[PDB]
This record gives sequence, C-alpha cells and structure tokens, in this order.
Amino acid sequence: IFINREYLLPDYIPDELPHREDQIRKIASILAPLYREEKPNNIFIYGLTGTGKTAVVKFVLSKLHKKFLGKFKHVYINTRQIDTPYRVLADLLESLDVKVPFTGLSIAELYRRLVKAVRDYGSQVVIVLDEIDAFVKKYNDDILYKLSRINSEVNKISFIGITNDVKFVDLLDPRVKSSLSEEEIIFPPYNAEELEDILTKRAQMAFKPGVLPDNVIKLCAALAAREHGDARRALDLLRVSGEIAERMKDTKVKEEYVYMAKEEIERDRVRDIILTLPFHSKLVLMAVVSISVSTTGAVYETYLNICKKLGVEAVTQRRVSDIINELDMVGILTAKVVNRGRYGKTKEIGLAVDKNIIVRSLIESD
Amino acid sequence: KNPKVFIDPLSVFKEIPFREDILRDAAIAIRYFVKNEVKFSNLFLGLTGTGKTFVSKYIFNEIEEVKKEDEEYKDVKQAYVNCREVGGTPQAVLSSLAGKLTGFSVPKHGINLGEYIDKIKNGTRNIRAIIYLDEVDTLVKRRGGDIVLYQLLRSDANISVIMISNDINVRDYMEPRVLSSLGPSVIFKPYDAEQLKFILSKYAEYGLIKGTYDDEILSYIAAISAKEHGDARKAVNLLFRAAQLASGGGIIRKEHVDKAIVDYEQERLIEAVKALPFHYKLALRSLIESEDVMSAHKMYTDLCNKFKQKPLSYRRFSDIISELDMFGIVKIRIINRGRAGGVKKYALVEDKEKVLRALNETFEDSIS
DNA sequence: TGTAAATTTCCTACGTTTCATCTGAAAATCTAG
DNA sequence: AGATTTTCAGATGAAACGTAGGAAATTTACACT
Ligand SMILES: Nc1ncnc2c1ncn2[C@@H]1O[C@H](COP(=O)(O)OP(=O)(O)O)[C@@H](O)[C@H]1O
Ligand SMILES: Nc1ncnc2c1ncn2[C@@H]1O[C@H](COP(=O)(O)OP(=O)(O)O)[C@@H](O)[C@H]1O
Ligand SMILES: [K+]
Ligand SMILES: [Mg+2]
Ligand SMILES: [Mg+2]
Repeated sequence: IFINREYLLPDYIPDELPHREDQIRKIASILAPLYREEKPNNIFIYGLTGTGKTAVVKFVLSKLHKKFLGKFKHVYINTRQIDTPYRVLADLLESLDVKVPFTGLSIAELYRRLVKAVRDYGSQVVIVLDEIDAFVKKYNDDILYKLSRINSEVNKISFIGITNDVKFVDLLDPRVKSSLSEEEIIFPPYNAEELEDILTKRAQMAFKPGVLPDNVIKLCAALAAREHGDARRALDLLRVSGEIAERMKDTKVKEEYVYMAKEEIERDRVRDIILTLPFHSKLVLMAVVSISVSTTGAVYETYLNICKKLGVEAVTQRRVSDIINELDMVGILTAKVVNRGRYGKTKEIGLAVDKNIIVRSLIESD
Repeated sequence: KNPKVFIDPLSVFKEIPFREDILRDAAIAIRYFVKNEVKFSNLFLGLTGTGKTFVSKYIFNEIEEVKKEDEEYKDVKQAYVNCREVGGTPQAVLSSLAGKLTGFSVPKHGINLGEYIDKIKNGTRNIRAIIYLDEVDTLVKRRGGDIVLYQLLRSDANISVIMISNDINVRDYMEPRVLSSLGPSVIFKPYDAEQLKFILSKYAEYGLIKGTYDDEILSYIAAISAKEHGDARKAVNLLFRAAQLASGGGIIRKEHVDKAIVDYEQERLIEAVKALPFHYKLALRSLIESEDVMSAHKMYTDLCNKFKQKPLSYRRFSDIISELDMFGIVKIRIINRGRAGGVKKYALVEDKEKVLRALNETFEDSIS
C-alpha cells in the first residue's frame, strides 16, 4: 500500500518547495551578506499555519549552509516546543559552544552569559525563532527587547521571526518592530491547484503503483483548501487516507477513505483538546450537550444542574459567559452574539464537533 | 507452602511466560552489540506489574551467566540502576552508573555532571557496556533528565541503553533530541485471564503443595485481576494471602481470596504511611485535624517544636502536601472567590480515620 | 576556587467573584390626520 | 403607518482578592587543588 509514509510526515524536507519561489528568492537574497561575513537584515515572517513558513526557512538555511560552506551558524528554535525562557537561552548558549548548568542560573544572569557568548563568537550567526506567538503569549514580550538590546549593546547576530497572525505585529511596542520588520515577508495560503502540485510531488515518493487515483488528490487538496489553504492538512488527510485504506487491507485508495480520514482527524484533534480541559470547562460543555441551537441562559441552567447532581459547587454565570467563548476558539462549540429586540442579547450556542466524540472522550476523563 | 518462589522468582523461574518475544529480541540486539559493535536503545513501556522490571533483571541476570560461559562476552560490563530508588536526580543516577562501570570510587556531590560521562568513558574505554534504567520516568520528569539521556545514548563510548519507564506517556515528557535519537519502544501488554491462570499455576506448582490448590480457584484470581487491571504482582501476591489464610486445613475457597483482597487494599495504606519521610507524617497529622493548609502548617510547626526539630517553610510545606497528593494519600482542593478574597489551598485525608490509626501505630512501635 | 540539589526568601499575577455600566432591536404604546 | 417607549437577557467592563506558585537567593554538602 505505501512504500514510505515517512515522505508524508511533517518532518521530511523535499528537493523543491513548489510555489514558494518568491519567498525563497526574497530570503536568500536578503541573507546574502553572510557570504562575506556581514550581518544581514532581520526578517519577520507571518502567514497562516501550513503556509510553508517553517519549511522554506529550514530549507533556505540548509542551502546557504552549503553554497557558502562559509563559517556561518544558524540555530532553529521552536518557541512552542521550548515553553520556557530558561530552555530557550540554554540552547542558545549551547549552540555557541558554551556550557550552562541545568539549574543554578537565572534569566537575568542568563542574558549576561549570552552577551558574552556573542562578543566572543567570530562567526556571524542567524537565530530562528519559530511560532514566537507561543512564547510571547504565555510569557513576556521581554525576550525580544532583551535580545534586541543584545547584539545592539555590543557590536553581531541576525534574527528570523515566524508567527501566525497579523495581530502579533501589534505587540511590538519598542524598537522590537522597528528592528525586526527590517524585512517582512508574507506566506499567503496555498491554492487548491497549488495544493495539488505539492501533494503529487510527495505522493510519488510515498505510495505504490496506481495505489492512488488522481481523483483522490484533487479533492484531498480541495478539502484542505477550503479550511484555510493549509498544507499540513492536505498532507495528513492523504497520509491517513493511505493508513486507513491499509487497515482495511486493500491495495488502493478510495474517495470514501478521505472523507473517512477527515472525520477521524477531528476526533483526535478534539479528543486531545477536550481531555486537557479544566474540570469546569469540561462541565459547561457537558451541559451544552444534553441540550443540543440554545442560549447562554439555558446553558448556565443545565450547568448548575450537573454541579448539583455531582456535588461540585457551581461557578458564576459571568465565568460561564466566557467559558463559552473559550470553547468557541477551540472549535468545539459555536457561539454568536445575536441581537433580538425583546428576546435579549444572547450567545446562540451550538456544537461544531460531533456529539459522540464529545462524550466518549468526555467520559475518558471522569 | 514452600516460599522461595514468592519473593525471588528470578531464582526459581528459568523462563518468563508470555514474554518470550521480548526476551529474544533483546538477546539478539545484544549479541549484535558484542559481535557487531552496533549500539541500540529501547524503551520498555507498560502498566504496573506487567513484567517490565522482571524481564530486565532476567536479561541482565542471564547475561551475567553468559559471559562466564561464552568468553567472547568476557569484557562486557553491566549496570542496573533504579532512577526511583536512588533519588530520581540526574546527579544521583549518573553517580551510580559511574560507580559500577568505572570501578566504584565516586563522589555523589560537588562534581560537574559532565565529569560523570567523562568518568564512564574511562571505565569502559573499548570494552562494551550495557545500561538498564528502571523507572527512568523519574529522571525525565526532572530538569535536564532527558538532556542527560541524550548525551548518553548519542555519545562516544559504545554504550547500549535500556529504559524501562512506569509512566506510559513518558515520551511527551521527552525532548525531541532524546526521542529522535531513541531506539524502539517495547510495550508490555497486560495479561489476560488465561495468561494469568497459567502463570499462577506455575507459582502454585513451585511454591505451594499439591492438593491445596484446585483449578477453579486459580481461574478465580486470574479472572479477578485480569479484568481491567492487568497487574501480575497483585495476582501473585494475592494468591499469597489466600495461601497464608488457607493454612487452616486447608482447602482454599472463594473466601480466602475475598479476604486476601480487603486484606490487601487496606493493608497497603498501612505501610504506605509507615514508610513516609519523617516530616511527611507530622504534616499528614496536621491535615487530619484541619483541611486548611495554611492552618495545618501551624499545627505542623507545633509538632516540630515539640520534637525539637526545625519546622519547614510554608512553601516547602505546601509542597509536601502537593506531593502527598501525587501520592494518593490526600486530595488538594483549591477554592477561588473573586472579590471575596479567594485562593485557598485545602487537603482531604482520604480515610482520615484509617490513616490516623496507622500513624499512631507507627509512632508507637518505634519506641520499644 | 568549583557544582547539583534542597530549602528559604520574595513577590505578583492568577481565575474568579462582585459590582457597575452597556446593548439593540422586538414589541407594546402612543401620535395625529 | 411612522414614531416613540419599554423591556428583555445577556454582553461587556472593571475592581477587589489575598495566597498559590514561579523565579531568585540562600543554604547544604560536598569535590578538587
Ligand atoms: N511548497 C511546499 N512544498 C512541499 N511541502 C510543503 C510546502 N509548503 C508546506 N509544505 C509542507 O507542510 C508541512 C508543514 O508545513 P510548514 O511549512 O511547517 O507550515 P508552517 O511552518 O507554515 O506551519 C511540511 O511537511 C512541509 O513539507
Ligand atoms: N510473566 C511473568 N512470569 C513470572 N512472574 C511474573 C511475570 N510477570 C510478573 N511477574 C511477577 O510480578 C511482579 C511484577 O512485575 P514487575 O517485574 O514488577 O514489572 P513492572 O516493573 O512493570 O511492575 C514481578 O516482579 C514478578 O515477581
Ligand atoms: K516570606
Ligand atoms: Mg511550523
Ligand atoms: Mg517496576
């Protein structure tokens, strides 16, 4: 059925990145100075998720690393996967050939050791910070200024910032924006047609003979194209599709398998999410279930009911009015602020996900 | 009724029923280490009492026998270290390894952790060495624990590592580096009723005495355990109770088992508190007469004073509590009250009444 | 001089609850020829 | 009708809360030279 699914994991990195021709150009052009050992311009990359951001960059740096071969360091660090100011600065201080103890140091004195690692480093270095959203979200903006001031307060390194929403550029009050928007690329979501190309070039390395109909790929593409031109969707949707036509022990793939995949993927997206939900958030959701196109009011009502049947003190309606919205973002519920003259101003609330996946997992925790 | 089997199975059992594949696949990977200089790392996952520990001890233990006999193994050093038993700390763990591998003169404190890895290379400088890490889920949960393993697995001194964790999700606790450079994970599926009934029938065979155990009753226990549970340590030690008790005539009936069960669930709590770091006990009593943590800490600082002993900081106290909750002894509540000045930590003593009895008993026996 | 781990010392930001202010079109009332 | 006045049912804002918990600082115990 397959001969390497690995050609479909969001790890593997391809020979060419179709349709990211301008994005690659613009970068390796705006990084050129590295060849004569001269600090390039700081880049700031935004675009949705699965638009190529992480891909392009990790690939352009692997190309310049060889083209130049020149002394030149780059460190790719995912702020999401790090989740702690210590860890970020602990690798940064490992990549410069510096050793830091696991404990004993503290942020402040950590930047100190870092300013030393730079002024002692004779190799121009590019720092990649992926998904900064994450590590500015539930941490401080600080790391930026303090990293800005760092190459600045002793004469050099260069940065590449990759985030997801336009709204993030707004958080850069200080020179943080002035010194990062030096170069500012955008990664538009892919076209369905674009997404077909990308899928076919990776499919021919993955599957077997005519194990995979053209027809499968065009819809696999057009499905994900409809949900924010996401390249990672188009790929999972396909891989799984294959894995599914695998456990159903046959050596082909059917349109029926892809729709199958799609749902299966939700299940796990949501099951994960729902599992890591506050006992109280699980609770508000539960009510919305037993009600199944209702109003914030009726929800709080059936909320108090379960706290009662359970012996677990309720919560303010005020907390529930937002705990709702919160489940909106996660994409489990859908709540809109309607305006109805004498029927008041509610949140019309309803289920985005299936009802079963919402309970089986729900029970998986209690 | 012939106890030797029931506390040292590795001495009786010359094989492990329903784990043959696990055992072979290992001795293979090892022979390929010795004859091929090819490194390998594995992660044994599984619920408790599925033979994780037992298997390992057996690999290790049989290889001790093998280098004696073979000779081409003559030159292979083994270290078996229990990340929980030692401290859980990297420093603690690294010290132990460098203990056996090097020779055994080794500091526990004061040294830079790298100079443990430096020490290990020197003690196995070409000469092949194998590592076992029972409950490595402790080491990993601590700062730099996976950042240790990575420098082990992927370092120079040709060393093959075996990691047996007790927490299954132990990967989500592991850094990409580590997980990436990690070998295959080997999962011990819990036993079913049939598997258990055979295992028991083996133990029954060795330890016990013909007649005293029929077939239905072995079937009985396996039925009991197996059904969502798994766990063989209970299954074996469960027989033991109903065994102890049935010294009557004796025939061993459904009774002997039932009691053996209550006998086991409640007797657990006893030593579960008996062996509880000194201040923990004092803390624990604090809680039984006040669920309010800040309030408990006061009657804590009292008992310490009364036993001429420095009371610990409330911070360290709230932890010992939080930590008692990870133990399943108490249950933390946390009540939040907006404009009404909320945020108070609370703690419930599971049985309150049972625990107290055990606490009293423990303090009292430790005076005579 | 040093390091790793355990505990103490510092300090606030966290998840709410309470109090207070807004919202916006439906419907029920009024308006005047 | 058209033009108002309510009237509903919850949204949206803001303050007050006081310690639980995270991060720095100190202590503990050593090691090496
Ligand atoms: N133009 C492209 N060609 C091939 N693969 C792509 C392309 N754009 C995205 N991908 C794929 O999407 C997956 C993850 O996408 P990624 O570029 O990391 O998105 P982002 O970094 O924007 O979240 C990777 O496996 C990568 O192969
Ligand atoms: N397959 C088996 N054969 C014989 N005895 C077993 C078997 N599985 C478990 N036991 C007994 O039950 C105990 C529990 O297994 P253990 O080695 O503790 O695994 P884990 O480390 O996962 O708890 C063992 O020490 C052993 O005495
Ligand atoms: K204090
Ligand atoms: Mg990415
Ligand atoms: Mg074990």
